[PDB]
Amino acid sequence: DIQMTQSPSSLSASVGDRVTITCRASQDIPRSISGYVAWYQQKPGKAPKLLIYWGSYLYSGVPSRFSGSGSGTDFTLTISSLQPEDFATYYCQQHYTTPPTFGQGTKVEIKRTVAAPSVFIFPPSDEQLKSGTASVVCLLNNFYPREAKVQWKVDNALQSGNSQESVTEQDSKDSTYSLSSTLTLSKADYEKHKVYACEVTHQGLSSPVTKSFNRGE
Amino acid sequence: DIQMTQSPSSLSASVGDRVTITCRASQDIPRSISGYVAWYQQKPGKAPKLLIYWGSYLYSGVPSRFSGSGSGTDFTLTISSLQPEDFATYYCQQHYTTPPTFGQGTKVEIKRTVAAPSVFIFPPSDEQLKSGTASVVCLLNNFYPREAKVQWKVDNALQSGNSQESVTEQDSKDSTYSLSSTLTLSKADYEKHKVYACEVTHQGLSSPVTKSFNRGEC
Amino acid sequence: EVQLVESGGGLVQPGGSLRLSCAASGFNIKDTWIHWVRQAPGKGLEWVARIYPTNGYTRYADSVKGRFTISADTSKNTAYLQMNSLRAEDTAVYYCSRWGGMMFYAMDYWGQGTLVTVSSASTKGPSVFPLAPSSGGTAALGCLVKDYFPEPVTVSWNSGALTSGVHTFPAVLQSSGLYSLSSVVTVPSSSLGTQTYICNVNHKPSNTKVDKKVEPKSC
Amino acid sequence: EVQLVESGGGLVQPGGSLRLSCAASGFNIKDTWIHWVRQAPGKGLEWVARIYPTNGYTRYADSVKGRFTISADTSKNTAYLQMNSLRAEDTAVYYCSRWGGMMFYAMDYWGQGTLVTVSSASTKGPSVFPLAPSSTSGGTAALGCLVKDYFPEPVTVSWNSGALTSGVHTFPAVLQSSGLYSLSSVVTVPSSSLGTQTYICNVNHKPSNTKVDKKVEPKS
Ligand SMILES: [Cl-]
Ligand SMILES: [Cl-]
Ligand code: NA
Repeated sequence: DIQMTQSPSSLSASVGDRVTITCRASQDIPRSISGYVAWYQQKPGKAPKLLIYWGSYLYSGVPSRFSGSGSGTDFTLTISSLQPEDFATYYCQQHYTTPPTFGQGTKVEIKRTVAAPSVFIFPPSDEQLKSGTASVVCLLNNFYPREAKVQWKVDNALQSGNSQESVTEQDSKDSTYSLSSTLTLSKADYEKHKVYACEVTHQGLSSPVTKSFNRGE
Repeated sequence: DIQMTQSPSSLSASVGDRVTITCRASQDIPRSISGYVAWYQQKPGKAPKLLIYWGSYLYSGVPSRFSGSGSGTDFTLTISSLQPEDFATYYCQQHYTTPPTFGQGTKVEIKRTVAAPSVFIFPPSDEQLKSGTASVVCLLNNFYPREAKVQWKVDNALQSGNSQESVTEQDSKDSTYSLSSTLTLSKADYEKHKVYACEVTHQGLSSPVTKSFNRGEC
Repeated sequence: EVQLVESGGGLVQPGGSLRLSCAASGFNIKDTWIHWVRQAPGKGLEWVARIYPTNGYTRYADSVKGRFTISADTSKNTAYLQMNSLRAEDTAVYYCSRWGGMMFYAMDYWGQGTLVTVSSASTKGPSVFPLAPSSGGTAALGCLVKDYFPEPVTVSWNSGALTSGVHTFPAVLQSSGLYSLSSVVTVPSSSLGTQTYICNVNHKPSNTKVDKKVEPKSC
Repeated sequence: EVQLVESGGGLVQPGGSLRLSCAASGFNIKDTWIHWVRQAPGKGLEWVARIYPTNGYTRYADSVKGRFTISADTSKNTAYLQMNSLRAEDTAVYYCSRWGGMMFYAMDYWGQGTLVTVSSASTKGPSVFPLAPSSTSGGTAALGCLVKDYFPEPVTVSWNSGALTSGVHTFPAVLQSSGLYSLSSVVTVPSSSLGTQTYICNVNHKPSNTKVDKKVEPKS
């Protein structure tokens, strides 16, 4: 049917940059028919928020750096000077049809200067060890860019396949990421080895950083 | 562009009949676009009243004999049991577009039993004759059906082109009409002649009826 | 007691301007949308304009774009239609209406309408002449209201006390460019010696009021 | 004080049914329209349904037509979404929203959303373990809680019952090969505060009715 094709699917820009997102109605629609295009912003973990309605009206309370415009069946949302807090996925919505449809969304990412991670390592707790499993956690806090390599070593054996990483979404104040890597071992294996080391490589570190502990110290 | 066409453009039906009026979009429209068709009733000298909205909902307070429905791009208003008070013009309205547009209207008239007019003729007043003009008036009162013919004669000369008629709107209680025919003459012409006569032809009269007067006779 | 009351219609010359008002009571126009619709004499309804007063958003029919402007004053709960560069074919009764609740696409309340006549002709009040009942049946009598401009004229009988059997005819336009109408009533023939019959004519556009007593003509 | 609050989400077997609720306050739904919109994990928004409560009018996306039903109960200022014959592709956060004023075609207030997970697997409540500050960077230490082995999503974590928000990172959960989720929440704090400031992670996993408050501190 009638749909909105939103582009680009993602973009990045620096704070202070002007950014433009476009929605085009998938077909030629008569000009007698109104679309009442809305735009919504969705931050991580949160419901969408209304930014612009009826093509170009700024919703109450929305910063004036947001604006909408429409011409024919092409619609744009413009952020005149990107702020860190504008990290989000933005969606257009058309009401030519009932039901109305949403565009596919545009992820806006923030470019900023390189920031090295602070790194921390956490032994398994004694409480967890009682249950039969040992989780070792390495934390990389507030870094940019997202790319990072974390390597686990147990008495100098490279661990492979037995860790999982999780990365936060870019922070709405400083535009950094954080990352956890969790190494899972059986209690019996945790207890056969001594040295636990997390080695971290990232563009902001001139060489790799290791954090380690010795079991039982 | 999108327009609605109603049909019929007028109709007559008896009290207690079931009447249906249609409204058709002038082109194919995707199913994904809603028309939110409304129906309004407009009586003589009044603002329209809303009857049906969003195709089939009955507006609050509207009698239940009214209902609407729509299959695709064709919409229907139905009056289930026509009442004399339902004499009105009915309009559909489509909201596919902005601006929305109205249909051209369907005039509904109540069919009742034939009723002959009572006929009256009125000479011009002496007050008007002072002014230089004479109006002679023929009145046909409370008749059905609306069609009627009135012919003016002045000393037996048929008058053509110097009269105008006006007809009331169908009465909302008795479903009858009334009609006036006014013949305009100069004062001098009026005074040159004697017999003024209006001859009325109507289905409720078995032959034409004449009312007349002689100028100057009481 | 939701209500819309229009005013400001009247006669205006081609190329002139006029401002209509729609005063709302029993609801706030802040809450909703207000529309104008017109109807030329003898014709159908034509959508003219709409406004959402809270943000000033407006849409117009093509036939009035550039000439008409719809506006609102939420502090007076009034909407307006400013009409410029008027033409003959703008002549019509103009209604304002609303949407209520969040019931879009349904004009639930309408005003009573106000007439706009776009013409070069001058205002002229009417002459009123009797239609005298002639010689235990029913008799007819009436008033002829002749030669006025513009519309409308109203007629009542005995100040509103006589309404049964009254027919006031639609006006006709004469070739002079002036209107004329009659109003008639039927009454019992036996009431003619004794009951007084007076037609009350008001042509507001020329400020002409006339009360005409109508009785059997003597001879 | 305009608000919409969903409830009723959680786990349901494929084939099963669930009913969501959207409770409004600060306005009456009688006055407006209510909508449901959903979002499958990592995807975009999909419109689901809408209702005009005053007269019951409803519309639905094709994808749910014949299985979902939207309804409302104006005396309780609440709207509902009944979802039947659920399949994996119905797994999503479901939001309700409204239009306000006579501002049609703009969803101005939305609820917080509720996750519906359509799965045969069973519920399992998590264990909460401390990530004890040893560790330290400058005079900044990190600490946290590891919330391990739960199903389905979601878990929420706060620190010191809402009083501690700065420097908190709660990581997106990871799905382990066991088919259970696990997450951490960490916070950076001053090393000097460790002796005297209490840090407690408040963990809630509604699907298993598991609420835990865990004090995290320097070991031995
Ligand atoms: Cl409308
Ligand atoms: Cl919407
Ligand atoms: Na005869």
